[PDB]
Amino acid sequence: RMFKIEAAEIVVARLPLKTHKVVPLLILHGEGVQGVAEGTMEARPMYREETIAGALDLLRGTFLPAILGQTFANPEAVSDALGSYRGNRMARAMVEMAAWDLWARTLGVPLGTLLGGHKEQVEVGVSLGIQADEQATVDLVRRHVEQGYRRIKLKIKPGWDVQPVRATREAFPDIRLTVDANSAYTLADAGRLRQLDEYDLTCIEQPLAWDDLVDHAELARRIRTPLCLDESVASASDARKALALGAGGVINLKVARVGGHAESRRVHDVAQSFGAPVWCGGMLESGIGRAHNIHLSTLSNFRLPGDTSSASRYWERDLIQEPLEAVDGLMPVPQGPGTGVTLDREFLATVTEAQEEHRA
Amino acid sequence: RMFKIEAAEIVVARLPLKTHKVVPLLILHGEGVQGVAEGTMEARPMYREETIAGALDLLRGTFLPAILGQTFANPEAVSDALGSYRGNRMARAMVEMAAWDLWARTLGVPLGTLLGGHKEQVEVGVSLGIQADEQATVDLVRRHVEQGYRRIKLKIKPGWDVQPVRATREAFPDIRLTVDANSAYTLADAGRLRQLDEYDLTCIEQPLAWDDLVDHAELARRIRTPLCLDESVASASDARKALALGAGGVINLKVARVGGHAESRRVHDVAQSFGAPVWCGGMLESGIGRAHNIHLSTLSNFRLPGDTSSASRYWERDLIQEPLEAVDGLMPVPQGPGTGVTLDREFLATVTEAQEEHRA
Amino acid sequence: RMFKIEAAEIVVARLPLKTHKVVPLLILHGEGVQGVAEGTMEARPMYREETIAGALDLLRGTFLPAILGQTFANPEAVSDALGSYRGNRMARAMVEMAAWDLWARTLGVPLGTLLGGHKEQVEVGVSLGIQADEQATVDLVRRHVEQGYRRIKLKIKPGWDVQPVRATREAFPDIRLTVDANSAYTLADAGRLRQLDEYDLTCIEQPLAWDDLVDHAELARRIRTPLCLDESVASASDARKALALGAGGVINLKVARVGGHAESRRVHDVAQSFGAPVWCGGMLESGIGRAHNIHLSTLSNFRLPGDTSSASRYWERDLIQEPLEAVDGLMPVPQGPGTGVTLDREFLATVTEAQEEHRA
Amino acid sequence: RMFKIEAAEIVVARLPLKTHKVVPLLILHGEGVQGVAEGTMEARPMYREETIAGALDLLRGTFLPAILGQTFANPEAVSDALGSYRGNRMARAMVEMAAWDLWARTLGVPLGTLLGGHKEQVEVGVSLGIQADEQATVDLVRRHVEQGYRRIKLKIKPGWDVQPVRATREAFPDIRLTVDANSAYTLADAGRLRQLDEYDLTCIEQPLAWDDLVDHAELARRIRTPLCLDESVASASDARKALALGAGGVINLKVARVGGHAESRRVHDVAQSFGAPVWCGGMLESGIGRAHNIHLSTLSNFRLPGDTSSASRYWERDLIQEPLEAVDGLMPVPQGPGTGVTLDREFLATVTEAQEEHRA
Repeated sequence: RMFKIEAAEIVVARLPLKTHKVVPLLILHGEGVQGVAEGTMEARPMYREETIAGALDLLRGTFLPAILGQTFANPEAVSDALGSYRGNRMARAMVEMAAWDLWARTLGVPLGTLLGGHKEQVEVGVSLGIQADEQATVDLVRRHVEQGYRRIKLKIKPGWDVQPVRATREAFPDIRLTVDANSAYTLADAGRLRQLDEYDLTCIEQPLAWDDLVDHAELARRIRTPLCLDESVASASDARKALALGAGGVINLKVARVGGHAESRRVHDVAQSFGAPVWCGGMLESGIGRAHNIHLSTLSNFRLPGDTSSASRYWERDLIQEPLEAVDGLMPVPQGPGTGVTLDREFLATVTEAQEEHRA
Repeated sequence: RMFKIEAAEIVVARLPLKTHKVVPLLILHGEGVQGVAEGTMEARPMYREETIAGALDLLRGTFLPAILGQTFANPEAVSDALGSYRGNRMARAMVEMAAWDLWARTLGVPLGTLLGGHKEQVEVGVSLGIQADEQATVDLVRRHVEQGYRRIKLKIKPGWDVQPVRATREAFPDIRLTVDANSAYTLADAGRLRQLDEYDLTCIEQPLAWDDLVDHAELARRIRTPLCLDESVASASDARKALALGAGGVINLKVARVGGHAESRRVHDVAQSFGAPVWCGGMLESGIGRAHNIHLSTLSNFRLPGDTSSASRYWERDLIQEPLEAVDGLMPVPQGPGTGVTLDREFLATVTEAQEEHRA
Repeated sequence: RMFKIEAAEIVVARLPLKTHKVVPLLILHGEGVQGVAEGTMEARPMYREETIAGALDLLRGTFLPAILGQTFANPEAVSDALGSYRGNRMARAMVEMAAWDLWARTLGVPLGTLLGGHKEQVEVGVSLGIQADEQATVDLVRRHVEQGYRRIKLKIKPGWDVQPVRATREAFPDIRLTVDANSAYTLADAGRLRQLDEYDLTCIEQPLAWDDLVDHAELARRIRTPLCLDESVASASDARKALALGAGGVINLKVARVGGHAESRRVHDVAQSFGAPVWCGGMLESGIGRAHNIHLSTLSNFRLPGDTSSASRYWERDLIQEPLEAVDGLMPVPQGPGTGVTLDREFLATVTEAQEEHRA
Repeated sequence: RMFKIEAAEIVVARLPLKTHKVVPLLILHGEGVQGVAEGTMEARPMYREETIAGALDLLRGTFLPAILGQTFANPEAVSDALGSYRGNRMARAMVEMAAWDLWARTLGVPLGTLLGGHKEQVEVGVSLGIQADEQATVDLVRRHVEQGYRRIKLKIKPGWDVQPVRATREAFPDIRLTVDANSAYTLADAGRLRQLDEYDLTCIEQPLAWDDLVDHAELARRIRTPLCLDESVASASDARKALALGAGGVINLKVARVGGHAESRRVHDVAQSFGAPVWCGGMLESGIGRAHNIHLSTLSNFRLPGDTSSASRYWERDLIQEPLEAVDGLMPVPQGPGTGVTLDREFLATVTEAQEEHRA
């Protein structure tokens, strides 16, 4: 049957790193269960355009009143009931993704299952920041290869790319290796990035502007290493436009950046229809976000290891009662309905900057 | 939660037209409920390449053995379990679509709801065959426009095309009007087809070879009326390819032709990502197939009316208890879990020409 | 010479329409003069992605702190000083545009003059909403053509487009006529839009998604009426990309949408280098925003009339002392340094809903 | 306020090299200040098409009478008051650039500032003529690298290209290195220039015809080293056409060749909008020209070192009172209003071939 949304809480928590990450949570209540979801927007607009002040005002002033008290058939009907407003996909994702968790919980079904996935474990990789030299780079890869991560991703920048990559591929001729070019290059760097070709990178991630496809397409003609799009694919139509333009052959898919699970599955499916793989990206999420990610990642076109590594890697103590730990580069799907994870309300209370309840 | 398929029945009915149409039914038994689906392949290969003989043989000799006694999380796992066989998409669709029905009934949710649709009714048009003349054409169109159908599809051929279109368009300058060109043309006829342009057809459906994309793309550059693809799109990647090529601006989506609901969802999603609409096509289904179609038609990119009109247009007595009648061009979604319709067992027995049961 | 920004005021006004429109003002204090600019972001994201909540938070928590107490050679140095934040171009524009005003008043030169414009007056048209019928449409158009406005923009939708255009064009066969298609169409409607071609519209404005370039380019190849881009061009490189793609032949340039005057100059220059004209769009500004717009409109590639008509069309009482009235489709450039207009402080106080002051 | 142009002097000086360079100067007088500028045309048409006899006749017979006695808002209004005449951009630049110097001086503002730049130092590189062999080439680079020039440019010709480049890159694996192909090659040399690719040149400058883009585009497809355009970009629309054609990815921007500062900023901005850098080129200018160049070069898309090296390198004694000397490859922006440099009228008098004064 249909679900009624009775109440909503916005909880903003400041979780200690391992200084702090501000974790914005939306909890939707109805049918005697509750769905939970995590904002990935930051206080300032650094990774992308949205902000917490902006997203929270939109939630409490526009999205929650649109849905509070209304009865819905599915999560897609919740999205559609917002619908008119422009951009702000992370903010909408908070509502859409909590609706998915709720929906699934009223049915007793794991989230991944409802989205059509059927993996029990998902493969995971690790992202390495810039290290001080070649051997420091190689020694850190060596460790991660040893813990059995299944893809290695290196941050690179102009002046520091060919070197860490050469040194890494020399030591590790067979590993799945990618780089994060982090929007730091221009077309003038084409001959420099082309030097990466001989090292057989799975891909180079978002080398040019965060909101561009056209130039990425031109770059992709000038070097043989595939391009991966991150910030510049924020919808299924973006993915369609990207792949048809040759802007890339790989997508770093982040569920919240694109609007939530429905639209993510759409991006996933559009990519598969070009035979391009996706992987599930990370945003330093708390157990709430991490768990949504793992559930999404059970879909079949997630054919490259995702950035959902062990929570112990980020937090001394997580917001959820369950530990999300990868072993040998496989992260198990948390058993249970919906996300299969559960807030630790008392621990949460110790780290809550602010909370509010909304009703109809 | 998870479901175990215990038994399967193949039941072939011969249903008299208002001489006859063969209806191959698959019934899957699991978890105290059942799933039912209808084959759309014919005795002979006239609409496409599959046949009843071959499809049934493939069900009993390969697909059923692969699933009987097995346990599954979702219809996706079912399809996954069928192996890497080539083609035979309508055969696969019988199992896939029955599994969706079964799955959804284990959960007590309507099928459409689980596919992401939230429409409570869907818009329908009708397809008229060739009339003896312009006036007979207009007459027949008139009866239907007076029934409130929201699209009229006229069959055409050389050199019976501009006439029935011009006659019709003159009498009804506002109605949504398509033609079905029945793969009866070539690139040589482009000039003739271009003459349709001034009559504001929504599209010309599949005028060239049934399995072609490339010539269609060439034809689309020569005339202004959008083309609509049918036989040519049997999967989400065919859809991708069609639309990237410019082979069509519209797809006629037939759930069983593409392998079933999940793949249909994807086709529909790939279209929408190109800004191409779909509609739900028909294959003279009994109420089983028809209920399946109606559910699928609730997804939001079915923005053009479906070939999904009234049961009583085709059959004095349908195989289900529920009436599926459209009023004023609107088909209501049949209520209840899964497909919302129920076999009339007694009546079905009177028209059964074969049946078998398979177990683990 | 160089200028030091000492203080900043954010003053939010609620100005009654001739119910209301919120006007966020930024006032920068330096070197004995002040600079004033008006935000064009709304309470909610309806025209675009930014919101008042998010923009103000970004001003007080990031942009103002970055500038207060600092010394600058030009508005360019100011923008440069704001960091690499993503998006939020209207927020940036408040600071950028206030800095231009401040800068120009330290020099005693009119703003337009410093941007390279030398026109003493600019041409303006108006935008009409949807009328109940053809005759009401013509009527409303008639009142404006009799005011001497040099372009008439009609809002359109399916299926209210060809009628008001044909009605209007029949009554006024000579007037410059555009439509605003309000992102309410898809590639499917191309045939419908093509029917506008024979009515010699100067352009069709943004008929597809608000953030799209690629589909627009495809649509432009299907119809002869130029397309004009609005929401889709938020910077000089977007403009480059739009025009290289063939996404439009005309850009509707909104100074704040692109991040301010310098970037507007550049957008205008990039257009002109492709032989594409621009015009100055509007966002229901008070006299502050409107004066900013008029100044910018003096540059030589604003070759099509701007959405910049009379203050008294919108407000019984504007926030500035000076009248900004157009006669016969000509808006005179308001005299004096910077923007040439002056806040009516007493009146502003009566409509102020918030204010804060920031210092070093 | 506006400026009135009262008088103009044309002074032609023969400055001793270090036999002579003919230096044509225009001095515009008004508002009690004066703006000065330097012709870059030569007695004969060698670098480009204009000549001194031609340009001076145009100045005294057409441009000065157009502007003498007239009052203007800005330099752009001065350009526009010429406007009808075709080509002759260096001649127009003399008027346009002196107007900029004047304008800025009536305001008390450095020229670069008014054009929106805010660098205090600009980076500089050195151009090397053809040397007799590899080591003579390497020994001269070594010197310049040591004086800390930030880019090295080698003249090359057929028969002498791969060799000096190989020998240079061997000795200097990391330096920013370019070549001047000086319009001396043809498409038949494509395989030969392709041999430069492995040496990671920042670019190859104007390899084919001085007035061509189309062939340069074809060449750019055949080799991986980027092309830089010099003579063939004489306007903002040229730059737009060049970059959109793939004729090059870099522009050698010479202020006078393109018409002066406004149009230069336009070329600068068009390039930036393709993410292509420009640099400021040289013409053996006297302190007058050199100073205009340095002021222009403070703009942000001048991201490659310019050819404005130390004046002591060219003249035993310069026309201006101020020394323009680069130290460690940084050239400081001369402080002061306008160009920040000042004629030495008495020294000038010693080297004047001819002078004239014009009034209204």
